[PDB]
Amino acid sequence: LGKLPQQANDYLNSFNWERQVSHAKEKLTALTKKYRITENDIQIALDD
Amino acid sequence: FERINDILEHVKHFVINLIGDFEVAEKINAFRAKVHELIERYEVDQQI
Repeated sequence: LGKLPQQANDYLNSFNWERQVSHAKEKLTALTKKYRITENDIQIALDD
Repeated sequence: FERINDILEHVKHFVINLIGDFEVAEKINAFRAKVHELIERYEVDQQI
């Protein structure tokens, strides 16, 4: 019975806003690089 | 058709340069930038 509130509190603590914003920063890094189109490759293909 | 071939070469050069001048890659990069400023401005991290 005691493990239940402890389990809920640990579940809340482990996945707190820290990890959420860490993954948000991962997504923002993807935006900074993965969602950018390399105009250099565009011009290389045009010149090819 | 050698004159025709040279004219086609010049026209292809002009078309490639014109398309290069208006490539959407720059627009997409600018849009990703705008998304970055919007996300940082409306402060998702504080909300979470």
